[PDB]
Amino acid sequence: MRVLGLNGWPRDFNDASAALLVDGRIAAFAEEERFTRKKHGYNTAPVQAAAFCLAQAGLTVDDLDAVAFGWDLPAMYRERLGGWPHSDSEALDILLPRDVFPRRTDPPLHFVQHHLAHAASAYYFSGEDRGAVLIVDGQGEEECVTLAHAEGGKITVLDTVPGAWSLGFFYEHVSEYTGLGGDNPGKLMGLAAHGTTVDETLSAFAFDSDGYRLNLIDPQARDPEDWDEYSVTERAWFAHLERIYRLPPNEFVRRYDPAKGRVVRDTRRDPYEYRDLAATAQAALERAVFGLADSVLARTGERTLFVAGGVGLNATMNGKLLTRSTVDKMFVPPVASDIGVSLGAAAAVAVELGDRIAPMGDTAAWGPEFSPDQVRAALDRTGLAYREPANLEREVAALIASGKVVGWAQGRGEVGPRALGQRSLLGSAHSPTMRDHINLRVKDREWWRPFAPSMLRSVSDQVLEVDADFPYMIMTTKVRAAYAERLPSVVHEDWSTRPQTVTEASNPRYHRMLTELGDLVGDPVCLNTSFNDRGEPIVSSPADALLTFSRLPIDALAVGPYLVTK
Ligand SMILES: NC(=O)OP(=O)(O)OC[C@H]1O[C@@H](n2cnc3c(N)ncnc32)[C@H](O)[C@@H]1O
Ligand SMILES: [Fe+2]
Repeated sequence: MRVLGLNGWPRDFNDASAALLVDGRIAAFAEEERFTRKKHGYNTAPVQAAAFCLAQAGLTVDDLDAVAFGWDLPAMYRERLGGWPHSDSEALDILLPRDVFPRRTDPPLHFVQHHLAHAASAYYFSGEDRGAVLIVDGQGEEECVTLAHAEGGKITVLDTVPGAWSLGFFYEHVSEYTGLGGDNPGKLMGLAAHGTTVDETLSAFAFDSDGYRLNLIDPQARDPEDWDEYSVTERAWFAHLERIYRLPPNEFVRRYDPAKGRVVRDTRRDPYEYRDLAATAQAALERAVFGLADSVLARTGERTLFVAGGVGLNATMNGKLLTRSTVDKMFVPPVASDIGVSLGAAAAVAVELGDRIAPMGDTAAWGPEFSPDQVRAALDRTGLAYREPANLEREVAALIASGKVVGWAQGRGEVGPRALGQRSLLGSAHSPTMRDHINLRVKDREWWRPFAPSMLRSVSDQVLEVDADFPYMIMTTKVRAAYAERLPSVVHEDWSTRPQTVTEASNPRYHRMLTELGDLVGDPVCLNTSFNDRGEPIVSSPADALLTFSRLPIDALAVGPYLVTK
């Protein structure tokens, strides 16, 4: 079957994306933000991403067996907004506007329960037969947590937790409270490493062997003037934090900056001042989730754990789940957040139609790619001089080994918030100055934010304490003693790291580069950070890459077979 999965809607939505499954294989998958260049894909149908998906696979909407949306939108409208006003045809016109998606007739339209979509994005793509399912996000239509059993190609829900008790919303609110912003929870995770925890309950949570209770909020609380509990939980958490924490909310400041010639947004206080709150929030999240995970594993009799929902992006937490006595194996897809419910919805429907879903297979490279002619057009367009090295991978390795920072835009764009060797900025893993250089000089981002490494899978048994694939940088682990001091820009003082392991099959070019690098500096390991300007999405097109390259003080750009230098 050919099934197009979608997320994103014009009204109060984020993380628009589209994924196309053909006979159980991912033909194409991308996030709207990569095309619009507007981060988070807010308040939009995934128009560009779905257009890309069909173009990639050489299909039109008339070739689809089904279209799937990763929320029960009709139920949300009916229960929260006073009615669902759209026929399937009218809904399709919104999701897939006819001016971009000409169609003779309407494909079958399927709405999939949000947490089922999240669950399908983990289970069906994991390459594992069965396991316990833990979904933790902000909120679906109603619930913020789902515990389920994945087995026999089926997903059976065991229990849920109502939205008012959301761990996702909690974490967003803390992030907003600290001035990092609710839209940047990844930053809160990074800040947390710098703080100390005193009381992980925050005088709000109570923990037990199956999870948590939130005494702060009535679990059945429901906003009568909305379709999720975000505002209600925001009001509760902000009042509580101000009452118990020594610092009041950080505030955003909008002022005209003469040097930039525009009004810029800043924070009133340095968010670093809130590092203890960050640490404490991370600790509460971890403890809550440890209990939920232990509980679903025990109830299902499984030792393989699937995690999805946006809280599953918390690599620090994931690392600590992996080492628990109750967990033998773990799979978290790169698209654990809402961006993955397009894929998840497509999978649930495809499975229902009798297809067998193939494993993701250690790669997230499903977005657009560009031929040498296409890259050349973007280059020629700008009039910059460039080279076509006989051995580009060897040359890039040499640049990295010397301490230079290299833009790397190769093959199909990776999907999800982390660069994985398709759209990356690369630097030395071995350099004790590279971290400060990239934060302060290249990206001009917070000094306290860490970096993480890519390495050959073929060496990771020697480098990391665990011999397993870590394809997505979604899970922390620790290095072995021989590597405790060798890799200062990407390994913390406590030996922890957030790796990508790279197989030759997953990414021949990046694998070959890392191999060359290893010949130069002993270890086929590099620093791998997102290729973007601050606050902007990862670059997608050759023109995107050249633009950001032009803006940042980096040494070179390897784009397709071409090398541009500053
Ligand atoms: N349905 C719905 O609400 O969106 P979704 O499934 O994409 O999950 C979003 C949630 O992920 C949380 N989140 C994102 N990254 C996170 C991180 N690194 N650590 C903790 N929570 C995180 C964040 O706090 C937010 O509440
Ligand atoms: Fe979600």
